[PDB]
Amino acid sequence: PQITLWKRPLVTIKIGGQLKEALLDTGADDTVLEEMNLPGRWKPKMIGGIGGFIKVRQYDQILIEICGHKAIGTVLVGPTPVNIIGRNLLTQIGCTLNF
Amino acid sequence: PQITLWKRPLVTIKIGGQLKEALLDTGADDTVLEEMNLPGRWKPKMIGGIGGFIKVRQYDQILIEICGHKAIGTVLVGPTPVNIIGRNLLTQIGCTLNF
Ligand SMILES: CC(C)C(NC(=O)[C@H](C)NC(=O)OCc1ccccc1)C(=O)N[C@@H](Cc1ccccc1)[C@@H](O)[C@H](O)[C@H](Cc1ccccc1)NC(=O)[C@@H](NC(=O)[C@H](C)NC(=O)OCc1ccccc1)C(C)C
Ligand SMILES: O=C(O)c1ccc2c(CN3CCOCC3)c[nH]c2c1
Repeated sequence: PQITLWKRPLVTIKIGGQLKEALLDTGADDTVLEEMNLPGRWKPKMIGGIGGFIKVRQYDQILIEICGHKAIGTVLVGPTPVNIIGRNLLTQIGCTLNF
Repeated sequence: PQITLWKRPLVTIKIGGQLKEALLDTGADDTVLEEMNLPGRWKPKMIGGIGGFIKVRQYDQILIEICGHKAIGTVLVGPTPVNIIGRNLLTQIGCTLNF
């Protein structure tokens, strides 16, 4: 699709059989989910943002379907009020910015 | 312009007759720039991101050009690590996501 930005660009995603929604976020290097139970052991990892820095949980090789497009990569579990799809997955679905 | 997302979607902007660089950020509701003097009155405002909240100065009706597209709107100024163009100005330049 072609998504305008008058509201937040939330899209439906599918991850481990569950439907969730998430934000297509060109300002995120990484993909970050709030709760999602991803299976097994995770690596600790730091990320930053406008407020400063926070510890999150890194899981690798995670399959998310985004609007029907399959993407496999790293997914962080962290304190975000919304699920965030970052550039690491946006690139794999062929997502571009256009004006 | 079509912009891919294998690296950060950084672009040249002009604001108060200065060239700067700033991140096209579809996950930001608002536009936040590094401290600079802008014309007219500001009001205090707080905004939230990763690692918490920061205090910014809000200016209204600021002219900004993004790759030669004029936009006029609200620009927040404060201790951001990166200049951010959010949805409030991305819609004005006709910026869309496409996959
Ligand atoms: C999600 C993060 C991984 C993302 N960070 C990155 O990609 C960073 C730079 N990469 C990174 O950490 O790489 C690893 C590394 C290791 C450490 C040192 C350096 C590098 C991020 O904070 N990116 C943001 C832009 C950014 C880029 C670089 C530096 C600083 C800011 C927005 O795209 C992204 O959309 C966030 C998502 C966000 C929303 C809400 C709170 C938590 C996360 N929006 C924002 O930070 C802004 N918020 C908003 O647009 C509206 C106002 N806020 C909001 O609704 O807040 C609600 C609220 C706040 C607090 C708690 C509860 C809810 C802001 C730019 C205006
Ligand atoms: O530039 C400043 O001197 C300045 C000083 C104070 C604030 C505040 C205080 N607030 C406003 C919103 O509610 C909570 C706290 C925000 N920006 C600010 C900027």
